[PDB]
Amino acid sequence: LTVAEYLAFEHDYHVLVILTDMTNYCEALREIGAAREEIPGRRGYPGYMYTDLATIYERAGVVEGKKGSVTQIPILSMPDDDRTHPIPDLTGYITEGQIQLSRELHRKGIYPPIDPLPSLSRLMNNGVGKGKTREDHKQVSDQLYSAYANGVDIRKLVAIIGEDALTENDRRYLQFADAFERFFINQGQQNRSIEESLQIAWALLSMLPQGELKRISKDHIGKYYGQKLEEI
Amino acid sequence: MAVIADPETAQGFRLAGLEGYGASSAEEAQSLLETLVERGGYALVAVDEALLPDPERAVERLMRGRDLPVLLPIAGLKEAFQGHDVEGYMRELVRKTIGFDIKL
Amino acid sequence: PGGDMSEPVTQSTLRIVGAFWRLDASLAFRRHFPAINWNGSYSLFTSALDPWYRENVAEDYPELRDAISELLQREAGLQEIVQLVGPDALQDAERLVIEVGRIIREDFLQQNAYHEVDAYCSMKKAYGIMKMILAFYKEAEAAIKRGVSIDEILQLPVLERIGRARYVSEEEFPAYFEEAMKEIQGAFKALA
Amino acid sequence: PGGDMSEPVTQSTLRIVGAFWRLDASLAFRRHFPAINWNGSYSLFTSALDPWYRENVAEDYPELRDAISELLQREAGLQEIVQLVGPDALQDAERLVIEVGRIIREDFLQQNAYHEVDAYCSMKKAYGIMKMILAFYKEAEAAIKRGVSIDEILQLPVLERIGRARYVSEEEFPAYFEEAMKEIQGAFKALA
Amino acid sequence: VSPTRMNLLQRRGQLRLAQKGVDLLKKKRDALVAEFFGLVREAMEARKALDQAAKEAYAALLLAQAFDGPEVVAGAALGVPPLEGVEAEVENVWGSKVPRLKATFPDGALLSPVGTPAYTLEASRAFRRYAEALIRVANTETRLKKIGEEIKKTTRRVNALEQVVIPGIRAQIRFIQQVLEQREREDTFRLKRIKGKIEAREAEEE
Repeated sequence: LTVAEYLAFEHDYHVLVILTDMTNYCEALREIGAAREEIPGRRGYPGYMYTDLATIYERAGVVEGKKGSVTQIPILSMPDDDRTHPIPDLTGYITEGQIQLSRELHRKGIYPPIDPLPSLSRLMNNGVGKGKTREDHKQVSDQLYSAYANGVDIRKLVAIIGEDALTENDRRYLQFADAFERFFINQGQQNRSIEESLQIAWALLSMLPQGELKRISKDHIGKYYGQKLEEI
Repeated sequence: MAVIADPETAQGFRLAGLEGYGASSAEEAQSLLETLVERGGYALVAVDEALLPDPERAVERLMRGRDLPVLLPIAGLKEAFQGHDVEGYMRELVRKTIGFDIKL
Repeated sequence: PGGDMSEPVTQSTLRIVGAFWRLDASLAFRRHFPAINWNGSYSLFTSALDPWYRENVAEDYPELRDAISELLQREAGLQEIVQLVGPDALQDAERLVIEVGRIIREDFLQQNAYHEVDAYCSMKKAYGIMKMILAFYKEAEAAIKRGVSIDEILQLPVLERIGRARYVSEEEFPAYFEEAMKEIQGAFKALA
Repeated sequence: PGGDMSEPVTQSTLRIVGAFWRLDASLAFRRHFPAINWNGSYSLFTSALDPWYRENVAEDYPELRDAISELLQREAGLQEIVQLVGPDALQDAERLVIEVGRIIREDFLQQNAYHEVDAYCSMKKAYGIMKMILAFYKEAEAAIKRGVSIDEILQLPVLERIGRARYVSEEEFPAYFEEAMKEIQGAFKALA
Repeated sequence: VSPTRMNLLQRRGQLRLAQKGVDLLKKKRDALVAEFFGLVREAMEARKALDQAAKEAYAALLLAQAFDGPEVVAGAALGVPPLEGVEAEVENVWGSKVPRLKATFPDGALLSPVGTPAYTLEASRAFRRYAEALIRVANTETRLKKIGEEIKKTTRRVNALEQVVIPGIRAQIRFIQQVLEQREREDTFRLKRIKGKIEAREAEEE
């Protein structure tokens, strides 16, 4: 982060910092703290772990009057997939959202196995739209989240009452969820442009009727709706 | 005890001591079964597949607490002489009951 | 303590080791040796070792290994159905993958540590065994869509030929493998 | 502290006492007294006291006590199924075991320390109550074995007689016990 | 829930009970599936018998209505009262009640069976055999559907136990274990401080 700050705020670089495993850092911190007879915290981690993590995470940002930037993507492995574990819990209290990988999606052979339902970017609303990526970005993202959540909870309902009792809309949302997981989330090693990703998102949304897209205004539906997923 | 079917066979049921209706279309069959179910006292009601694939799905709103009247789909008159697949019927009944639709 | 992997020692070990060979007592109870649970086991070295395999045993080998792993996964995906209903209630496509999973287990995965020739297996002999198994599976999958039912396929002598591939010596294996490939090709052509 | 029986004092006492009478908060909440946790309680003096019981109470008293203990163990075993599928999903024999266990708990194990009569119980009165309960259970099992519905066995007035046998004075108890035994025989004679 | 060692043991016992309940429910499901697969063969045999009866009834009806005037056969049928020929008695299947149709076959109660048509009386027996096949198929099929719904309920219970109950109990067990380990660590800290104070007093002023 010292190198990143130097580059960004003395040479106008846009720096992306990737911290490969903060879990290992927290174990090292627990070692160092417990070596000094300190009162342990929630699971033996030092009580000042929040402050120590903050002194790392808070160094990212943008400064008024300067062109550079520092962006951080910490990566941590949640022990036993418990998010209430002190490491992810304290990280979440400091960072501006989180991206959570899904073991179920990984089990189904999807890469990268990102689960959008528990994921969130707090600063997303101020960084998308006209003049930044393109106008319909926010509405498309909201509609994707709504439709995928509906597909997921309909899928959960299916396990109880069976598939034969669902309406046409629930079946369509199941198809949308399956296609979404297979094509939007599952992308392998492809380097997709934002325009390509929006194209795929709109193709997935076209599997739903126009009247189902409550999030999206009719102008963007007129502009972009009606593209077939059959195109590669 | 009732069986609803085409009039040429509705005579045989009352010829056997039972009672039967002559029906010509699916809407007539649905009206007949609601107009039979609203009143109790009938042990069995039968409708063929020709004008009703699912007799229970036509009156489930009334049988769900008082399912004493038994319902059964029967073969059509042409399909009676020419026969019909019971393996397919077995698999669809498996789909309705256990749901796997996987058997041999 | 009681096989509970959640122990901090096991979590610390699995974070740094590149492979995990899950030894299972249930498999040993069924007399499946080595009792290595292929469902829970993993290896992080496959991608790095792939060029060595392509250079040294076969350029096809990684694809065959992935195909065998996929067949094992498909067999594992049918366990709850086979638990609920007998294997005879399965469709011919599902019965085929069940029988091929049985073949894979009992003729490739199982290995007799006390046998005079089966205690050791080279990479090429294993590759030939997977070749035979996958060729048989493909031929049987074609025969199924040719209207051939499962139980004539299960009676073919190629079953016993593949079952005996483990116990043939290393220097005699190439001839046995080519003969087996030829007769697996032949046995399904003559089948009705 | 906090009702935690794993605390050092309780565990230390557990290692030296001959009898352990564990009290249960759940029983005390529902005003079931003396609120002894039967599952968690034990006594190491039972075998050494048997000759005295035979000489002073009855020759078959240990057998009756063991029968009551076995019935309670069977009820405890069936309660695991009951909490899973409900009491109405059991068969008639298991439901009879459940109801007899309830009878034992409410009419034998329960004792009101502030009642003018139930505060003290003699050994012979307890023996008579146990004998009545066991005779009723044997007659009920015989009747159930020949198709008699359990739902009408529970409605017999002799059930209430056994339930209220607790509040019978010591000198009036033998006549009550004789009448209750006669009624136990007669009521199950009447049920076909 | 208050984290205590006794409570932790209680939760672990509950987890064991839930696992045993899952196993017991799976065995019950296996028994139900065996019964269902026997009953499906019985149902297919009943359905084939119904097909045969339908053929033998309507073939006779077609011939009789052509050899003899439809009005005569209609009047002969109208002379027979539409009586209540069958009774519904609830048979018990795996703790549930299903009605079994018991046909009285009230041949003596069918007043005025005499008729001028030559083959109507045989058609009467043929159509009564048809009704008997109907009641047989209905009797088998109601039991089949009830067994199917019992299997559905058992699978629902198994899924609920495996997805909602057991993971929840496991999470509570983990939480209680974490709290107990926290308390152990605090006790160790306190004991270390006490030992330090004892050593300080002894080594500085005895």
